[PDB]
Amino acid sequence: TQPLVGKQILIVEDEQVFRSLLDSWFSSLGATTVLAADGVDALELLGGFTPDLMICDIAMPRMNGLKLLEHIRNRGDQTPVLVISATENMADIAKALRLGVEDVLLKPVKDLNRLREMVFACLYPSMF
Amino acid sequence: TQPLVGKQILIVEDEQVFRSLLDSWFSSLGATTVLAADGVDALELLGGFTPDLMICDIAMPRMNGLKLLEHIRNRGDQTPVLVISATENMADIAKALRLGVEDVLLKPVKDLNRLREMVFACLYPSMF
Ligand code: BEF
Ligand code: BEF
Ligand SMILES: [Mg+2]
Ligand SMILES: [Mg+2]
Repeated sequence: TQPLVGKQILIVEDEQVFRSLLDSWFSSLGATTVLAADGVDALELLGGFTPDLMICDIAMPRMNGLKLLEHIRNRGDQTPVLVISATENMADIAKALRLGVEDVLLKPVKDLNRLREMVFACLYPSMF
Repeated sequence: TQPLVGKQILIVEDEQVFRSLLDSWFSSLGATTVLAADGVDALELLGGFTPDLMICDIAMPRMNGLKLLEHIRNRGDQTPVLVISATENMADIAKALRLGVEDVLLKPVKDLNRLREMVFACLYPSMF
């Protein structure tokens, strides 16, 4: 019952309650998690490690997730990214898809069984 | 009511429930938190960033906190460290104090007001 053993997930999210929920879910599935409350902090961290997947919020205090994405994509980083956001802004969702994220999911998350499918697909893809 | 604004705290702890509690406490005090479920993961992360304080567990699955400490101290890292552990092993507590940790606190944590004092003292010391 641990399909994600051996996979490392970076979670970037400013609301501590949701940070805890994602940690609990992905840890229970066997992944080792790294959590960053802040986009600037996540940017610096990515300089020294290579997560298998990053789960990323959009609205965050100091630097939002779209700017985070641009910085790491501009430097050649092709880490798979799943965005989980409350945004309804279609331009901001399009910006993330242009930056090569696998999908953008809307908060609150309700089909946890679906989230599971998509995260596994992100970690063990069949095509590019 | 945010005495830790501007300070970054790394939390290394394998139990997700306690990981969440520390995140909630330190975030509410204004610190930005980075959480690692795993000691090997924390070691790699420290190669690319410089937290103001690390809060560290001892018993963790793959690599315990004492080995983590030795590795980063052996490489010249003098990040302040606070150990929060359930260990009753006096030799293991002594090992951490020999590796230069500021203190070793026993789980479960009950004087949250005291934890606050000691973390601030670690971040804003008066002497060496
Ligand atoms: F703050 Be996020 F965009 F949900
Ligand atoms: F697992 Be720890 F030493 F509390
Ligand atoms: Mg947010
Ligand atoms: Mg432990």
